[PDB]
Amino acid sequence: SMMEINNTDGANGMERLRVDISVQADLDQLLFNIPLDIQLDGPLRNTLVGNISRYYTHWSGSLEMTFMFCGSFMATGKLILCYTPPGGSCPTTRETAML
Amino acid sequence: NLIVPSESSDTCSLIGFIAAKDDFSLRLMRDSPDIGQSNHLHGAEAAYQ
Amino acid sequence: NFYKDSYAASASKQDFSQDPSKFTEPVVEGLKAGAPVL
Amino acid sequence: NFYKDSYAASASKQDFSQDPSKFTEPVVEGLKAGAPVL
Amino acid sequence: VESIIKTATDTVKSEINAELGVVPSLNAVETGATSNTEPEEAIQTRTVINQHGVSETLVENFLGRAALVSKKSFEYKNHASTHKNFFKWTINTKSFVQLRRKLELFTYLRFDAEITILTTVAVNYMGLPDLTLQAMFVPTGALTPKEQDSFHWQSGSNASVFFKISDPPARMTIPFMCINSAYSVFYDGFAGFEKNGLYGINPADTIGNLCVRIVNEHQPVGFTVTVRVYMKPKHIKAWAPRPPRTMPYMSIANANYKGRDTAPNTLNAIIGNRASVTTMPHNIVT
Amino acid sequence: VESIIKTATDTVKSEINAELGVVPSLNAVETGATSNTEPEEAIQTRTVINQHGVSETLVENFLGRAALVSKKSFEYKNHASTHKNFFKWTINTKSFVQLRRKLELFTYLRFDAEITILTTVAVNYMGLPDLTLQAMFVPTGALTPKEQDSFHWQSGSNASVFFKISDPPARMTIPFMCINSAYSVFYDGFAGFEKNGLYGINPADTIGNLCVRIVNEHQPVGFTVTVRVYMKPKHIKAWAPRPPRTMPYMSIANANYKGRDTAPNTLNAIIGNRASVTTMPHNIVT
Amino acid sequence: SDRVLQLKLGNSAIVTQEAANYCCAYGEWPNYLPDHEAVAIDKPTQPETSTDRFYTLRSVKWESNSTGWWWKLPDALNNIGMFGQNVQYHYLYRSGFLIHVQCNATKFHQGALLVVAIPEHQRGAHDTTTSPGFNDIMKGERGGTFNHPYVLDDGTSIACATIFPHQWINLRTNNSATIVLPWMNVAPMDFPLRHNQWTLAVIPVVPLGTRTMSSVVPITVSIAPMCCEFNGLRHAI
Amino acid sequence: SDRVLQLKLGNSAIVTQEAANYCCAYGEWPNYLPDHEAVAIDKPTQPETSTDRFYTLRSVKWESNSTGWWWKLPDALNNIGMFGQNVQYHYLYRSGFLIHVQCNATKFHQGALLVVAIPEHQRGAHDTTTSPGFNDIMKGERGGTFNHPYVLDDGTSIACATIFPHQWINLRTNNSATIVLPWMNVAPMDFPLRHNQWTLAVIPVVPLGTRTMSSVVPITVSIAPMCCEFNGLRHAI
Amino acid sequence: SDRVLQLKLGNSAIVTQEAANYCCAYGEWPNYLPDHEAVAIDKPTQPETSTDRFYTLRSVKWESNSTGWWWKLPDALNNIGMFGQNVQYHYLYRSGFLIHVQCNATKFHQGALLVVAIPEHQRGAHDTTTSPGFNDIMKGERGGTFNHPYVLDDGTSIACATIFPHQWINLRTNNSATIVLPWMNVAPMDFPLRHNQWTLAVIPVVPLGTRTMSSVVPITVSIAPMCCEFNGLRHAI
Ligand SMILES: CC(=O)N[C@@H]1[C@@H](O)[C@H](O[C@@H]2O[C@H](CO[C@]3(C(=O)O)C[C@H](O)[C@@H](NC(C)=O)[C@H]([C@H](O)[C@H](O)CO)O3)[C@H](O)[C@H](O)[C@H]2O)[C@@H](CO)O[C@H]1O
Ligand SMILES: CC(=O)N[C@@H]1[C@@H](O)[C@H](O[C@@H]2O[C@H](CO[C@]3(C(=O)O)C[C@H](O)[C@@H](NC(C)=O)[C@H]([C@H](O)[C@H](O)CO)O3)[C@H](O)[C@H](O)[C@H]2O)[C@@H](CO)O[C@H]1O
Repeated sequence: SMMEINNTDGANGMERLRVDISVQADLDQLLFNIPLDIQLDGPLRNTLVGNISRYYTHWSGSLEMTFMFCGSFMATGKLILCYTPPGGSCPTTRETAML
Repeated sequence: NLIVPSESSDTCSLIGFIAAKDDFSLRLMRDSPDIGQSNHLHGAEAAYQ
Repeated sequence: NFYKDSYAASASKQDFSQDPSKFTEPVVEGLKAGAPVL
Repeated sequence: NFYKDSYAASASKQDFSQDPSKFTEPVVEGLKAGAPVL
Repeated sequence: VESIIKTATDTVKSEINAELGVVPSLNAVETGATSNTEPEEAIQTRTVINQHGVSETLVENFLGRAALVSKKSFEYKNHASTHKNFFKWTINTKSFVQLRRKLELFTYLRFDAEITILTTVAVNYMGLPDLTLQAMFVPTGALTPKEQDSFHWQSGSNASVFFKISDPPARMTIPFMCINSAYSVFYDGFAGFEKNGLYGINPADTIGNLCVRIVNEHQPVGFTVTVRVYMKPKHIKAWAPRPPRTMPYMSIANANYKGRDTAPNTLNAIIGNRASVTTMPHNIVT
Repeated sequence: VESIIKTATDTVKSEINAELGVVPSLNAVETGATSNTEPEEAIQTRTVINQHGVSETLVENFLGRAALVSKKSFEYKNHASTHKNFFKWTINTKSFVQLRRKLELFTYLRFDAEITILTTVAVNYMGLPDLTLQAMFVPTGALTPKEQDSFHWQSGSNASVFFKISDPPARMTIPFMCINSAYSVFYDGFAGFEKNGLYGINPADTIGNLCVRIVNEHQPVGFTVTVRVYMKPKHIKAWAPRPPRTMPYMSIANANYKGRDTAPNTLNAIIGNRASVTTMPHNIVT
Repeated sequence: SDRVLQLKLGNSAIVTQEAANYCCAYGEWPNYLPDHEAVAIDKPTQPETSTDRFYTLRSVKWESNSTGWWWKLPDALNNIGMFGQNVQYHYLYRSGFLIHVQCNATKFHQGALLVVAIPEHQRGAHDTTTSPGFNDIMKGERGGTFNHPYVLDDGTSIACATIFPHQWINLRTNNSATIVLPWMNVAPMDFPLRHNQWTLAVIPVVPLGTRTMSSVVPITVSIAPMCCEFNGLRHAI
Repeated sequence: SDRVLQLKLGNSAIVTQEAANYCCAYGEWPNYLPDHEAVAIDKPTQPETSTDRFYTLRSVKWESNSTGWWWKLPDALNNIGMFGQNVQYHYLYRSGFLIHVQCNATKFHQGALLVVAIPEHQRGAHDTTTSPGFNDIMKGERGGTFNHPYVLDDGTSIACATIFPHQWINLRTNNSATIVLPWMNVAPMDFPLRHNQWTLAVIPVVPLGTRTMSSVVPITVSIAPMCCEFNGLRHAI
Repeated sequence: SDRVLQLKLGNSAIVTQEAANYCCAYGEWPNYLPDHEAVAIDKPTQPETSTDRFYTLRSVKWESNSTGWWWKLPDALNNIGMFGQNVQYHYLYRSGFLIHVQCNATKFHQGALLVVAIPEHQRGAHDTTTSPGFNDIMKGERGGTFNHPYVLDDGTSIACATIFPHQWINLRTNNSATIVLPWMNVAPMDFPLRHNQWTLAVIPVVPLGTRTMSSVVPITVSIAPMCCEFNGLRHAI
């Protein structure tokens, strides 16, 4: 189900359900991040897995995030999606997230 | 980088989805924090009339 | 259940059958692992 | 136990297994009776 | 496709992949199918014999809980000069939000209902009387009593349960009694042949009326009596799961919505806001 | 090494010993092993068929006792103008020293917990009301009620037990619910990814919250209600025994110590003093 | 191979060269009412080709600020062709539906439509305790539009609407969505004029956009009833 | 025969000619995590020789008034060699430990050190209700010292500390103590930077004494992780 | 079929939907050092997943007047992740490499990049008899650029560079190049800080061009060491 990644002031209704990316002028640009506690308020809370999981207290298992690109056919690009196991501060550069 | 020609929109959207795999498990049922009430819902008392 | 009506019995917590695919993959043509979906 | 969950059962006071040596003699080389320890 | 699952699936170790024409991490959301990418195909995994059980999420257990469905307080006294020592309640499962939201996670439900009735009393001090109450089940729109002592309470055919406040809560099971094969949690239609009927209310889904009275005649002083009814579904079958309720409920008669004044759960924003899409809430500051 | 022991070991008769190279009474404490000198090797023994049982010291029995873990008194009255007819207790086994010291004789423990709830009341005389109470189990840091009559008590999913003061104490079993294979009686670490977290407190070892309220509305007069909770572990598995607590406990949140003002159990001297190492206390003066 | 598809029922056929496989709601397929599930005892009429065929509804225009559209079944078809006649002359009806939503554009256009079939989509009204009225619900062939698609006009959410049978029309990928719907109800048959089993919802989660020549981009819905059966014959209502 | 011993792991080796057998904590031996006890599903890295080798920490001086020393594991090694690097780059770790404490003197010296490996040694603070802070617990390679060894700095007692895996270094008898530690935890793996499975404590129950030439008598600790496994790879913390 | 590809190593994976098969240098594949070819006698450490995974370097911008870029291996990765740590702590290393160069644009863009893996690419300096210096050669993660790509900065020629393992990224055809490199050296292992086995060179033989909207077109390099082995453990250099 859809994650509400764009949960920001100024984003209303369905605008909150999509993340806009633009042609960049700089390299290795950070586009967005997503907090991961399916048990707390955030992009993952109002999802099927989030809603049902919140009727429970303990959880275990792998999660899967699927992203669908909705630009035009003539649009191309490569993105890197990274999952960083806990321990430190959220990475802000590709060289770090890439690890 | 996202690269598009002149006639394509230069700002595009992604829709992210999430789900559990079948190696998932949930335990210890509790009331959900996603719903609550302070008063009687409209019409609740009318069920007694 | 000592009652004469079966609906009075205690709960039935033994149905472990599942079929997620009716919700996760309701596509007419099955999708093979690794192969391009389209 | 008439409950459906096994953890609801009464106590289990029947485990008479013991192995004191894991606390009394955790030495890699067993010590023989009467023989000098060192 | 169907099978018996008693534990979460195991993980098999996986090796390096570099095969042309094989792209397990790519999918097509447009088909309507959920991604089938397995962990073993996304990364190198080890072997794991998973023993985690899945029984606490069985529908029977998920919905199998006695939840409050009715709470009614009234005055037990001489009503010479309002619920006069009794009340009537049209049974419904839409008044208390916790049970309602869970039932509404499904489109159709078939179940028997265990009913438990809890009674408490308070003096309006010389002690609390051990009163006898009568709860009579009166079918849909059927004839209900109009007085604490009307003849209707003779209950010749209606089922009645008499219980004392000093006894454990009364309990009994109402069978799955719908005229259909399952109750309609949601009903996109009108209950009548004319056009002025109520929308979304299928009469077939109303278990009935619960008429409760204090059997004892009034005492010289007044008391406040509260009756709480709990319902626990069992022998459950459920069909077509649905999107969970997000906006606060407004009425027991419909799905009308308004939303909270400010996020979370406001019509304009379900999730609370963060500064930006690159702002990590609860970021670890070591 | 492992074996089944149901009685204390027998003694075998022994003869005179005068063997070169054999010195059973000599040992080497430095190895870390406890002396293995047998009575038969230290003195001349007779044969004894020992029938003394060893079941009362089984871990299941040693820890298998319902011990007080919580005691809370509050006023049941009109709180128009403090626990207002209900309270919330974060479950823990560190508040009462008798149970605490025994559990702390072990490093790790795995067990199911039988919970028994005892209620008593006293008038602040016209008799004692037979009140109905509700004890709702609310998971770790989960949402607890803020009023005696909040909607939270509808307990749609949380387990709730309703009981009367006139009934026997309420009872139910909470399963071994740790996210790990055993509870950590002691935890040499910090419960968070940052450095400001609490030391020695692993959240995984907190069974949860116990929310208790009087269901009845207040009476015209006030009463003092005391709720006592007892816990009895069962189906127990224990690992790595530890040195017993000697210094009085100071806090439920840590192992901080100070010691009594004077021996016994003072930081400077655990055992009470005797005049000298050649002074025999309680010497028989015949 | 799974991008091209031809659907043929009765005297009607439809092809698409840019499909995305197709959805069979809950993995089921329409079928006639078996004797062991039947209730009404009169012999039913099974019109076959005169009713089990594609009916194309009037198109709608996808605009930059559109909120979405919906069509309730069988209401949307209760007055179209022989299916409509059988519905009006019979107290009871039963059928599945083959849904085909169409929307093409340009390789320079972007946009994503969620095409979902919702069972028992009971609408809620916004900011009032008054329940929706007959005219708020029964729109017929024209269908209606979403006021707050974000919560599916029922206080829930479109985010989790994927739990229902669906497909998407993502312009850079496909130009049509196909969903096969079996009879969905708690009764073997029903009165077609007062209850709608399914609601077809088409919602633009990602708005239509481009920098090329602006053109009217329509969305068209074609629906074919399947295995129609009617009982309780009388005069037309 | 049980007084001489050589320990060899990776590129490191240690010999002692005055040992006292050696201790295997609870009669166990280190091992890799079996599939039937595993939780984290990513393939673990097993560095072997680069991490399973002896790391010698800075020595401490045994003085006439010393109260004792302690080192927590894995904290003491979290910043040493390749073991430290793997720890910093991985969220999860698992390993056993081979401990070798060294202290030699003279046949004219006397003294007895209790060398004990304490599982979950949760320290307590003295005469205050405030719990110990991060810096009171995480000393790293330097380790810490006991404030009140008599009660093991936790309100219990050193007298009964023999219930834990241990050996003694009694100068007239031996000059080293060796203890093998298996993974000790309630979970199959753990986050190395916030939880210490074991605490090595070296306490002089009988003070150092002699009437011969006074010399600095050091106590040295060498620790070799065993069967190291790491999971949850990312950047270094 | 030979245009789509997924590469998965350790916790990393990469897919491309516009590939051109892929190159296995000299028809070989990476492997661990066999006993009959080994020289160093200490037991090696084989980190596996912590080192054999994709490391993505900072991107570079393909401009109309670019001359080309190069990255030397293992130098480019000697300070990245656990591969970098093992390299710094060990005197000897050995490994193969899986190289994936990425560059996408538009169907209106044109350009052709030669992506070649050169063994022992000993650079020459231009118009001087003085040999290149340490800083002219060791650029690390940033890599360097070609001064005279026409002669491969070594007095030979790019025209004949196709004799080395390579692929091309011709914008109208593909958006990525993949080359698998086996250990290439005259010795079974080597000191990673003073000798580079391979040099990845990306050179625009046909410049980037278009008449559509101008955009920054990056070139990205992702490299995964394969079958890493390290010997001669000591402290970090
Ligand atoms: C209690 C705690 O540990 N921290 C509090 C902060 O979380 C809080 O900041 C707000 O937190 C909100 C949490 O989201 C929910 C939740 O409890 O998970 C989402 C629920 O769906 C929602 N339920 C309903 C019926 O609306 C629930 C509810 O609104 C609140 O419990 C009522 O207060 O919130 C959310 O993320 C907000 O956006 C965020 O600002 C701060 C506020 O000062 O207090 C902390 O103690
Ligand atoms: C009761 C009796 O028969 N004789 C009394 C003497 O024993 C007592 O002299 C003192 O006795 C002390 C006994 O030691 C303990 C015990 O009860 O065994 C040790 C316990 O660990 C300790 N418990 C705690 C929590 O501190 C306990 C406790 O301090 C006392 O019960 C409190 O008074 O004491 C000990 O040997 C003392 O050193 C000794 O002087 C005399 C004192 O006048 O009274 C006799 O009636």
